[PDB]
Amino acid sequence: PGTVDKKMVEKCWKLMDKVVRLCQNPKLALKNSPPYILDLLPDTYQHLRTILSRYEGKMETLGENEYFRVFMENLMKKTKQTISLFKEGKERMYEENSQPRRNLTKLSLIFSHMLAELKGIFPSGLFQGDTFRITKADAAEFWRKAFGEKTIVPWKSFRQALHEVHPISSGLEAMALKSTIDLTCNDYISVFEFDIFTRLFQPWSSLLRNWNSLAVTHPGYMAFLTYDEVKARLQKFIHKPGSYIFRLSCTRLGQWAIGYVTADGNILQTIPHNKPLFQALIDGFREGFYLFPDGRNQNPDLTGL
Amino acid sequence: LSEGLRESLSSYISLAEDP
Ligand SMILES: [Ca+2]
Repeated sequence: PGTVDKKMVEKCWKLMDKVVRLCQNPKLALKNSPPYILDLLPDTYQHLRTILSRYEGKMETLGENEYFRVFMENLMKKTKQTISLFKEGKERMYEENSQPRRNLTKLSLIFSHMLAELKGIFPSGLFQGDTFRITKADAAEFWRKAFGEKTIVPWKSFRQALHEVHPISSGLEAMALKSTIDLTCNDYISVFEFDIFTRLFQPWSSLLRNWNSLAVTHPGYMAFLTYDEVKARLQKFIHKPGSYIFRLSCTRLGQWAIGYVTADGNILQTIPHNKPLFQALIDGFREGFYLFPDGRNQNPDLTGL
Repeated sequence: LSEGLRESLSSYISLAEDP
């Protein structure tokens, strides 16, 4: 992508304002629960003003940063795509569970991811990407060997390096993996997203193995969901104690959220603190808490520690 | 077997630049 000037930033500002106006329509009924695009876009705008404020005068180094260019390009694409969603989705935008409506929700999730990534690589408006400290040491060593001190890398290169260390069986597996790790949906992989994924499916030594057993084949996996959606889904098993599902939170990237019904029965949530997910699932199953994945009678034996 | 990877894969196919 081309070097970022203040002009293009102002253009993205205009597009974001347009999307905000399109979402401010009264007939849309905005659910305040995340992702809330009417809060996302302004926060992105304000953080962008912070980055520009700290890099005022020295705009030369800010416009040459590879991640900032990729981010601004992605923001351009996503905002423009949202405008197109409203444009070619006339009446259907004013419904429930509609195609452009669900697409708008998904794009909102993307905006949330991009805002989190932006605040992560630019904390307090100052760049902190070439100064990475990935939570998992093994994953950080892999990134250090493969891409060195680069903040972001193209998806193809990441797939190559990952396949060198962790073999990928099929292109389908690579696609599903891509849909899982590429949160900003820009065909790129940042150190931020890499940290999130490797924290999610720890340990590193059996990364793709955990991902196949926790995400791909485990019927309890629900990807990104809202607490209300978890409640509404587990509601069909409020009479079947032990039934559980786990999700990802757009407000808490890198951590799992296990929802389970009790013997009363109430629906409760548990967030493991730097535990491998399968460890918490095994422990919970042996204690009669996590018995039925998505209500299914058979729970996956994850005793492959 | 699949479950919620279906949702993310469907979203990906429907919204990304693809393949
Ligand atoms: Ca990305």
